[PDB]
Amino acid sequence: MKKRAACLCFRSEREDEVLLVSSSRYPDRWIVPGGGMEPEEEPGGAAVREVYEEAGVKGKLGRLLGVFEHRTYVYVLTVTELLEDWEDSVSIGRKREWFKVEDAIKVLQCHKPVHAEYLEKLKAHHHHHH
Repeated sequence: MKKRAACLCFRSEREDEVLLVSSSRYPDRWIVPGGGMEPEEEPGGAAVREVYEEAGVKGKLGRLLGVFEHRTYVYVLTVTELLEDWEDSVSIGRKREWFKVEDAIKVLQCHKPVHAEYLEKLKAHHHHHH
């Protein structure tokens, strides 16, 4: 399996607002930040690196939301700092933006239904306080 990490970055512990970034292939579309993992890389470390590179995010890594299946480990993270200029903003003009979870689901549904699925699972888990 080709392994990937993805990360739901929240503005606070409320987990009501999530940071999406623009797609590198489709620059006007939104996606959940993440990427491919190196050999034997811990998915958690990869998530932290990816949000730093793609979204200019520093924060506190939280729980593994789940493993989705090429095979993606999806973590949550509480943002503590947003850098003004970051690697992908400089290199490819990648954008980032805060969305309410439901809005996020809406913009992801059409072309990134799998990413929307991450937030649907988040919602289901919220309902049961875990």
